Amino acid sequence: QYFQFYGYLSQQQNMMQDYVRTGTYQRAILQNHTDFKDKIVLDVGCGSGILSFFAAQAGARKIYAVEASTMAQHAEVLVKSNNLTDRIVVIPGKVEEVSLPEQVDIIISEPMGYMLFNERMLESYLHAKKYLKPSGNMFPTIGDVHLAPFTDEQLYMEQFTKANFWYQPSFHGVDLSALRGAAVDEYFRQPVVDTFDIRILMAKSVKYTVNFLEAKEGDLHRIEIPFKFHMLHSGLVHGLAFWFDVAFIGSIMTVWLSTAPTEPLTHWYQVRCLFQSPLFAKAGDTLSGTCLLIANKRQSYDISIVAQVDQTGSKSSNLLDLKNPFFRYT
Amino acid sequence: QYFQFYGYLSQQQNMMQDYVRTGTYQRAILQNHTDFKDKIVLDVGCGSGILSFFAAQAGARKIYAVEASTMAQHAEVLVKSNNLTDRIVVIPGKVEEVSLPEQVDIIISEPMGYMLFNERMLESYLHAKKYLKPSGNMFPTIGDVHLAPFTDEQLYMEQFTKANFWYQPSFHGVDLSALRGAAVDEYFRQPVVDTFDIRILMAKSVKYTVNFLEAKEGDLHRIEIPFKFHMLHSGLVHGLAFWFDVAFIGSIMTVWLSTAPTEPLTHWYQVRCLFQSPLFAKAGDTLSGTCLLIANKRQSYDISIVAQVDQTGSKSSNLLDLKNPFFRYT
Amino acid sequence: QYFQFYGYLSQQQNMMQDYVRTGTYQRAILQNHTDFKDKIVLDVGCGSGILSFFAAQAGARKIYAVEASTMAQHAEVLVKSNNLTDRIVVIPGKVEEVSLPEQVDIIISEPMGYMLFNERMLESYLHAKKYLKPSGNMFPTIGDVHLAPFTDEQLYMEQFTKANFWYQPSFHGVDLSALRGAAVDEYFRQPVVDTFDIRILMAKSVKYTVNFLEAKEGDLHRIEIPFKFHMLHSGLVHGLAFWFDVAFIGSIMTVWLSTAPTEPLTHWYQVRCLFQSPLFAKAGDTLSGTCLLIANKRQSYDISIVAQVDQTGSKSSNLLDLKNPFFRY
Amino acid sequence: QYFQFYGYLSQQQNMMQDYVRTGTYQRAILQNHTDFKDKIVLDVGCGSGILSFFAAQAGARKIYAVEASTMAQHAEVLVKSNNLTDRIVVIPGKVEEVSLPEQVDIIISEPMGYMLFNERMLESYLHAKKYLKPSGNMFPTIGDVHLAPFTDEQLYMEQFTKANFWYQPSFHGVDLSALRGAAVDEYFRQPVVDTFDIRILMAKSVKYTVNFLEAKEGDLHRIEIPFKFHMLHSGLVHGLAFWFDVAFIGSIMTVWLSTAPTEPLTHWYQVRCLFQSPLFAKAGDTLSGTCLLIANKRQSYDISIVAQVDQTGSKSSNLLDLKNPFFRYT
Amino acid sequence: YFQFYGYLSQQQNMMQDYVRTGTYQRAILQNHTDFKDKIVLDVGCGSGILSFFAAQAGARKIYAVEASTMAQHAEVLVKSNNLTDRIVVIPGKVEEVSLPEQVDIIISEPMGYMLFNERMLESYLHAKKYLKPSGNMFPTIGDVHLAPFTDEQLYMEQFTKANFWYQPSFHGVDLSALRGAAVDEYFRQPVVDTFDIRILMAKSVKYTVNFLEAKEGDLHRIEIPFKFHMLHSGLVHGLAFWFDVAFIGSIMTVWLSTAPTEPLTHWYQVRCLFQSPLFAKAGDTLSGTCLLIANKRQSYDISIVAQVDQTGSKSSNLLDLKNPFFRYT
Amino acid sequence: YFQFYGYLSQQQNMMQDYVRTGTYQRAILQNHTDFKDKIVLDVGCGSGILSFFAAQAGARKIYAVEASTMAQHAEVLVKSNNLTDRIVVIPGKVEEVSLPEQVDIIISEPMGYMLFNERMLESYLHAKKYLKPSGNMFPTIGDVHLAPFTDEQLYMEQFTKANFWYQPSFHGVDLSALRGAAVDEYFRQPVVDTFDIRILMAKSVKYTVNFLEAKEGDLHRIEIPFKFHMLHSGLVHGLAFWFDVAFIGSIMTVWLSTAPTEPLTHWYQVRCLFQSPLFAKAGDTLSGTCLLIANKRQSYDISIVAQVDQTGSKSSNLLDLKNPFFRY
Ligand SMILES: Nc1ncnc2c1ncn2[C@@H]1O[C@H](C[C@H](CC[C@H](N)C(=O)NCCc2ccc(O)cc2)CNCc2ccccc2)[C@@H](O)[C@H]1O
Repeated sequence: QYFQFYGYLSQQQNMMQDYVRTGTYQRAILQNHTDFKDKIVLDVGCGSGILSFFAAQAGARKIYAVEASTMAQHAEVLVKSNNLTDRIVVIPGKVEEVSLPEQVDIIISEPMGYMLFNERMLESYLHAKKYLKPSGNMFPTIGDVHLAPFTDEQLYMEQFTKANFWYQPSFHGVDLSALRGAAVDEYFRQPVVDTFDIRILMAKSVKYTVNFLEAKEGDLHRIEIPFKFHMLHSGLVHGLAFWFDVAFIGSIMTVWLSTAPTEPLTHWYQVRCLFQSPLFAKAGDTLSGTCLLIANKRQSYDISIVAQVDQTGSKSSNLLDLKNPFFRYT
Repeated sequence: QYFQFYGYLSQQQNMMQDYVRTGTYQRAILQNHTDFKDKIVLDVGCGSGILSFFAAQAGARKIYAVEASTMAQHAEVLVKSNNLTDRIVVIPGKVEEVSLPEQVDIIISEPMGYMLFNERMLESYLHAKKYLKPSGNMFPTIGDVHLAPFTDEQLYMEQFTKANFWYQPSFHGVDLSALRGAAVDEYFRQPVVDTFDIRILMAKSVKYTVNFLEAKEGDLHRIEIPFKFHMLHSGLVHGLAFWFDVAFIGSIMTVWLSTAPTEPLTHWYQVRCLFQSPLFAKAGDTLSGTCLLIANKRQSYDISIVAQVDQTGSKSSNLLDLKNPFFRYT
Repeated sequence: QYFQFYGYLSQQQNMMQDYVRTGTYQRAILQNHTDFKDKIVLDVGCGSGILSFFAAQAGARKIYAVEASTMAQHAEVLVKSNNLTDRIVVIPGKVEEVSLPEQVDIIISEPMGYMLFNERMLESYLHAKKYLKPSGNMFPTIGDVHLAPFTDEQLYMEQFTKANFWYQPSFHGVDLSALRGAAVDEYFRQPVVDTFDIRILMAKSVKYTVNFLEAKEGDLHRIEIPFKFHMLHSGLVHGLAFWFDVAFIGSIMTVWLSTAPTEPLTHWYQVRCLFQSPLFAKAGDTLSGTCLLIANKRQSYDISIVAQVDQTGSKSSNLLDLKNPFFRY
Repeated sequence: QYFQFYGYLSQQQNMMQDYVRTGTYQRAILQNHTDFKDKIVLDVGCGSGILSFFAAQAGARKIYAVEASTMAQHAEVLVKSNNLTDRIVVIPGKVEEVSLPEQVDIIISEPMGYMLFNERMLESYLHAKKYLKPSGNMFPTIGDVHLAPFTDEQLYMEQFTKANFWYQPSFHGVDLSALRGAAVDEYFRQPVVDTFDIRILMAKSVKYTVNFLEAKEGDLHRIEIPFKFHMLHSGLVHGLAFWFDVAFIGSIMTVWLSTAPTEPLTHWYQVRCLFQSPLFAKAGDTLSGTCLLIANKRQSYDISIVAQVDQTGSKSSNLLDLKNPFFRYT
Repeated sequence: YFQFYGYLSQQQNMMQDYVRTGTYQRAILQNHTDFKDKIVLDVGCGSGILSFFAAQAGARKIYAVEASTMAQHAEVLVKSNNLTDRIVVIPGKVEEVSLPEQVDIIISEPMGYMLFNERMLESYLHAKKYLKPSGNMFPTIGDVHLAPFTDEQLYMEQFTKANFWYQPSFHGVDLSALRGAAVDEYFRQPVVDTFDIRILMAKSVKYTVNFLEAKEGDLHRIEIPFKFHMLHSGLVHGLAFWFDVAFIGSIMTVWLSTAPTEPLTHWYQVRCLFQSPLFAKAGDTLSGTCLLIANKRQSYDISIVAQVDQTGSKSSNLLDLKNPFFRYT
Repeated sequence: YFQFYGYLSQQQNMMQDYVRTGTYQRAILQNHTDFKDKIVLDVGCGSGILSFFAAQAGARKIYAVEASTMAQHAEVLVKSNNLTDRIVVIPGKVEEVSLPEQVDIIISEPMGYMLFNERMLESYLHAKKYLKPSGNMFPTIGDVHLAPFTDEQLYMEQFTKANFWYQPSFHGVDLSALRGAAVDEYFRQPVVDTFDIRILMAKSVKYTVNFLEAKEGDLHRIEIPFKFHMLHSGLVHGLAFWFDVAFIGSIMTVWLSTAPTEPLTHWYQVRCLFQSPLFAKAGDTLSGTCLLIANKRQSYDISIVAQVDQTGSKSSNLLDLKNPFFRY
């Protein structure tokens, strides 16, 4: 069901129209030509092949382009029509289940999901290091998740407006009221995907770093992100906002791709997890806690956020379902 | 304070734009020309004087046009510009307080309000019979208020949609939830003024008649309307719908002005009093009870509607303030 | 995985907002009170349980409300909070797998999908007849699929315009052109879910009836619909439009729920399947061919349409995937 | 019986949906926490109590929340349900008549009406300084009215289109013409409440400041606003536009709430006073005069505007009734 | 006028009056002996439709005359329908062209608004120079009807529109001085639309023209006296006009009526408003004259003078039939 | 021809374009030193609105020429606004009357659909025989803009609307022989209405007429070359037209635009279809010419020809601007 989605050219078209992402990848690869020139490359989850073509443009000798959806057939068509069949080898299948005839010098991929970790494609990316030669590189090389507390009364009250549909005593004779709390909980469990004005942020971001050269596939099963924010503004904290940056650390240039709200919009937007019970904070208070991601059987994570205002002892605890994201952007 | 808003020509313009009303009054008067020809007329609440002009067109000898608001000054200007100062005498003040130099053959007025009785102007109209000669007439002569049970899921649910604004636990940090019930109650206490399709009615209307020629002021202080509806459709009864007809019973013809939902729309629309607890009825059931209007000090009535489905014993008891209608029409 | 979608109250809220559908069902049930009064009822795929509450309003003795998704848990909460545990028993699971304690007098459901047959829920509905007493009834009792030829130059050309991205000869140094034909093919294979003005229909519709009391589950594995349209307007025929009507044939009255473009809009909208290549026809001409639906493993059908103008003999076909509809509304 | 309509939760809900207003008040209070922390506070015309709740969020020891309408009963319910009985005391009645057992450190209120002064609530706000310590503050602290000449052909001509309803010689046989000029005068006497594009303003605004810490209740009975505009565009001046800003001058930050047409729209919109006789001005001309506001018994003001182009001597004098605004925004 | 008639989009619009076309067909077909083997002149044939009806009734020769370039399209239609032996299209004005042969019957649709507009009836009468002794004419006679009406909404509309000019500063310009002239202009326009018969205040009066007897010159000055017996009281806002024609064949008489009690035609009905309305009591008498004088622009200058005999109130009105207001929507 | 302009109802309708009226008033009032104590000529004044604006800017004297019986209403307005000294109404066509004084500036609204319809620009230019060598014209220049568009619905309507003519037995008559001619007729109608800018497939090309420099005879034959760089792939169904004018004063230049990106005016925009649509890919070039030849009926015969340069594919049409189709 995950991979069927990706078999449609309508879907590929949509994915290729992120010009920030595509330009940044092309630059990371082309400006680090000595990391590709005459090298063996693995492209994990190539779709229609775009990153593999960039690797070929940078002079790679062979690129193994692995794709688990029927999009592999279309990649094969483009490889031939662009006269690169000697240089890009399309491999249908999951990177966990295919065979490479050869170890590689560098792995390239776009494994980032919403909040960095959605899709659990980072685990596939890390799994693929079994094909990596000693002292081989990975593009992207490291990933930083950023989180910061926000206030947004409008977003917060939206959840109740929607749930209150159920708070009526005679819907064609039926009293729906008993489901209102369940509706509220469900909406608050959905991470909210859209952008926002940076003015809603109440403290400087905290980060959590994954070095993909060092990290092990298993490490991503249980991710514990601690935080201690020093509040720069007084107000109601309605949740945490998330974005991420990744770096392509080449031998010539380090290139960054950012999905920060201070940067041009990408197809990852930003993500906000709401607290059903908001926390009041004054300037100078400290908002501490932990965000815990546990991998689930649906290409996703269960999210647990507990935060407290240290100076008052008010706590808020929040469970979210990263497999039911709410796409709010317009 | 009550008559202030009637002093404005913008408001007079709006009232004159009901062409169903204006045209029906003109027909009733002109077609009953022998009821006006060389007679003395009293116009109760003449506004800018339009009904008095109609009486004049039908050949009245003299018309005393009584007006409580500053609109009286504007009527006097129209009378003069229409070269009728000899035949229409504008008397500023309440019909209960002014003096007429003589008795009249016929009284004409537009005393009907929402649900017929709102404004308590019917009492002013009846009071004015102290000026009426024996066997004089009144136009309108009788009025029939009709009530029928309706179903309307959208209108009913709208009340909770609006009250649920208060059902939120952190409106800028404030828990508003405790006011939800009071907000619901307030909305249901407002009779709804708008129109509707006749297919929402669930039984044939019951009526209650006032003969303006025989009735006295005292009969309008406590208005008791029993009802027994034979339900023609099964479903949820959300309230009673109200409209009214008046007849101008002249010597030549009887002309009706109807505000029913089967008839062209007037500025009275129709009125619906909702039940906060709807009643389930099957076709063939009997919905019985009492609509009781008690006159109050704000030119209106305290409404009490008590209804029950006889076969099931489910009951609904409802209090409404006709002083504060919700104008819903768009 | 399929049923996970249905477990969300947001989705249920969206579904409940089809007031044409809900009001018609309530009417069908309440006006046919003798088909429910003191009867045993099966509600197939009850969601939050609304149809079951209607059967209870009509006086049913006992209603078994079967729901495959976790929405069953919410249905249960509503039955308890509405003081109806006496009369409605919620059974979590598919209707094909659960056990009921007794046979029933009437089955009620909303098994219709896009183009009537999508979801293959009609099969689950027919399957539920193993619980039905002899001379028991079903609500809906019959369903008619309707098809008619349409002209819509905007819709047809969109299929190519949407593929324009693929013409790029240098998308960051990559020629995408070789995939443009495939993008176009893919788009043409999507049935189009939206509504339209009836002025685009070039002939009175042809129908196909499924009688839910007579039909067997297996009859819906291969559905063959022939047509011969008599054209009432001249023009280009870009494809076939589909909608459906169901009838609740009660002892007291027959109530119809229609999704025709002449009736108020429902959450099923209407569906249009394009021909690869449009066909010209003049008023008075006839258009004939067949529509074949074959059930697949993804809760849907492969649709084959072949049609021709009888006079000129212009031929067009298409093979569409009802599992990948385009929601154009 | 001015306060009747404020006792309705439906009215309170409408008022509470001005999010610019609510957010700006909360920010002003929370960022100036030291002006509230452990202090005594008076809230004048608290309605449902929202500002009192913000003052409690900022750490106030005791808040006296005064409210003249039956909304006072609903505030008391919110105080109980938000667990603040020990800190917020609701006092039903007019601030001019109630007893307070204690002097206060700060007064908070939303006394502003259309054109700043409508409602005459500013007088009540100033009246309440009898409770304010000499060291105390008021939120808001100052208010600035801004006025500027505008051109708007469509607005100007609409008044005549409306009045021309009366310019007809046989409305069911009646010549209505003699009322046309009175209708025109009536429409021009109504200040227009709605918004507009700033491109209609023909000169930079002039302002008139009221310092709520300095002013006396009595200074608001007669308000004389002199103006002199240096015209920046040639054209016809159809009247004066008005808006207002208030500043909350805290010991920590000064926060502004603006109702300017360059700013996000509030429930005060902007107000335009039309000239029945427009004034022609060239760029570089000076348009001078006075706007005089005289308080009246209807909780409003009689407005007099006298304007001249200094270079040509072309004059315009206009009288308006702020008690009868026309709400044009749709 | 003839430029306008040259367009096929205009022809299409003209041909879509089904009441008119059907009635002309029944008149011609049902009087088949009036046509069977006869010589026909068709005055102003357009694309030729009436000539085709005459052929269908078995006429031997039909001379179809048309002044616009639509005559070229009529020629095409005749050839394509293989009727060149029996229908001869002659391009030009019937006044000026040549016919080889005298004819048994003339057919035409010479009726305009209020019957007389276009003055095409003078071309129809002029054509009789080609008519044999004992020849016929379809239509044979025409009746115009007039009746007083009351319509507050229509009346007041004229002032609402004219009151645009009643303002003292339209971008600095006082427009007021033109309000009276605008009012007069609107009241000079006959109003083309339909209405409910309940607005009529007296039984109609009629004026008849016998096309067999009448000469071209009889229509330069048309004087229509009237005396109405007012059946209802109210304000008389003007006169409503309509017409009937009869086709008097030897087998049957067929009527085409444009009355407000009859199915709508493309002529609708016409109302001439009175700027000063007249108050009438039931039983009063409204008398006066409607006078039509021919003008250079294919039309008439209209004068209506009316008074209520019992009160002496008079209303005098001038109208321009060359600038009708098409109000029908 | 001018008869329909004689009616106040038609003048009311024209006065309701507030974008037009406001822009002209701004042009004039902001350039007050161009009018102050000057002599002005107003070509086709109608009820006289622009002449009043020149008066507001302080003009000494304004000659307002009007060819229809609207001239009588203008003189009424002039007199009622107490301006009979300053504004002189001259009934007649400006080409058929003499004026008593040279002028410092000519004001007019000579633009028609596609800028040129009505041929009133020739009248505007003709009036330059009274303009002093140093004088100005308001508007001073006019740019007609064209761009290729895609609109399959508009294309198909030309055929659909002719379906009436297919019928082989309309009351026993076969109409089929006329359907072709019916289609050709609809095709020759330029289409007046508005549309979404998203239908445009390339950036516009312009053709400028400078009113200070042009001669009347220059407008008898107008050739407009174009080369479009296509920004989108797909079918080109025709060319869209609109126009801008500039009032180039000594103080400010004010533009009045009828573009589909601007608020709608009573000129709307105009579209002319090709008989057959052309396919082009993004990056292709679409080149051709629009040729306008003035005709006897105050209009133009329009010839449009286009080709895709990379493929040699061609279409064209010949349109009649005297018979536009008002679609809006
Ligand atoms: N002297 C007084 N003493 C006590 N109690 C008073 C006094 N004067 C006014 N009270 C009360 O005070 C309240 C009005 C407060 C202020 C209303 C404010 N001036 C406003 O929005 N004016 C524009 C809307 C409008 C109003 C009237 C009108 O004719 C036209 C337009 C509400 N503040 C607190 C607040 C803040 C945010 C959200 C909601 C509320 C009412 O409840 C009055 O009963």
